[PDB]
Amino acid sequence: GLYRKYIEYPVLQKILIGLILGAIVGLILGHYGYAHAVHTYVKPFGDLFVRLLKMLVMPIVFASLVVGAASISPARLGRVGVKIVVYYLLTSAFAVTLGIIMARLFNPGAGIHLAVGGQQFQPHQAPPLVHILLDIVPTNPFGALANGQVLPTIFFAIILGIAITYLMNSENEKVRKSAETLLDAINGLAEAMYKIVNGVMQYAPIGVFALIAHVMAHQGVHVVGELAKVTAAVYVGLTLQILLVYFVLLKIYGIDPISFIKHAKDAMLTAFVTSSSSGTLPVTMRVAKEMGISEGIYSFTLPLGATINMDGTALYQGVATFFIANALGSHLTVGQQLTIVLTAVLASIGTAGVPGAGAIMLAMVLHSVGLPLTDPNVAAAYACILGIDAILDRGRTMVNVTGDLTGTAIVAKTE
Ligand SMILES: N[C@@H](CC(=O)O)C(=O)O
Ligand code: NA
Ligand code: NA
Ligand code: NA
Repeated sequence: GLYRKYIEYPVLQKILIGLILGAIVGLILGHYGYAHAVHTYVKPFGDLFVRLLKMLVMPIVFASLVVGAASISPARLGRVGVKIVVYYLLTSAFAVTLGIIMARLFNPGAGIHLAVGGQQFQPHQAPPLVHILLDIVPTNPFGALANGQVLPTIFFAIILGIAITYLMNSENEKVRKSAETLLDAINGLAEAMYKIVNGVMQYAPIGVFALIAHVMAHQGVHVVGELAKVTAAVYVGLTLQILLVYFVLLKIYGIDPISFIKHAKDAMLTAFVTSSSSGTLPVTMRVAKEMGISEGIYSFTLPLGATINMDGTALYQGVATFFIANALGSHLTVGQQLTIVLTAVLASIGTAGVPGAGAIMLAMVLHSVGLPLTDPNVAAAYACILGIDAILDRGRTMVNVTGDLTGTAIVAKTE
């Protein structure tokens, strides 16, 4: 009885109730010194929610790209393929430098007290540029899928989808029949994961309550007291300028920006709370069909950008890099400035759709400039931003969904 009424209630309204209620509970318990109780009991519910999101990432990226590539003729795929990737990279480059310019302009936040605390080990070492490019080709298609390789999975999935299109045009009857059966089985898998995503989203209000309450109990209230500069800079930076960057581009091509945000408003809110771009992928598909985009375009452009187009994460890479540098007191000249821009674009590509990938992947960007994590002072500052990661995680996922959706609208208008 009561279980049913909990279901028909709209999902988005439930999340805001959980997020707001979680905020109140965390502050009260933290003030009375019950943080230890929250860590032992409340936290495990939040941990389960995170593990559910990581489960869906790989079965959905492989299946969606195979179906997306197989639904476009090879001639049309080349034209849309080159245009979508160039938009993705250029906005990524602009996103990194946008954080760079105002980080110098805004207060760097050098003044901070640090303690050794916990230390990270084995800092991520950057291989030579030729080596990371040759690793896109999977030496074992099954091994890359099982061993948590994302970039090789995309490379193999796209080729497999293109090869199926050639088979469905073959003269032999047996070849066509077997090619259709293979595509249907993969398509059925892709549709199944969308149903599981809806099922997981029903547990999200409980999961968001645990994750949010845990933050303020330990250190969440400290954002206003200290480190207000780093949290304000990303919010004044990532949210504001990039949304109007979308506004001007749509105006140039003749599309009204205010109509775009109204139709896609639900996409940002679901990405704001669940922290996963891949988890919100089915919602973006629902938005696209109502907007009027043809089926062939967004069926392929949207899945590809869920792992490639991540402007929010790229911006976050630049601002956090200076925060580590300012804490150490070191100074970076233009030579390190260029290296940050290049590595941040590469680093944003390597991240997956899981929420917490931003912090772990950031080791590549810092190591390129220097200051390895073996330094306890570097580790001390690095281990601190992990606490405020959850609050800043929400901003990064939100804009990435719009950045993916913005490109499809621009591209689809061209044809
Ligand atoms: N969850 C982000 C990635 C990150 O936060 O590192 C995204 O997929 O857009
Ligand atoms: Na981009
Ligand atoms: Na990525
Ligand atoms: Na994205």
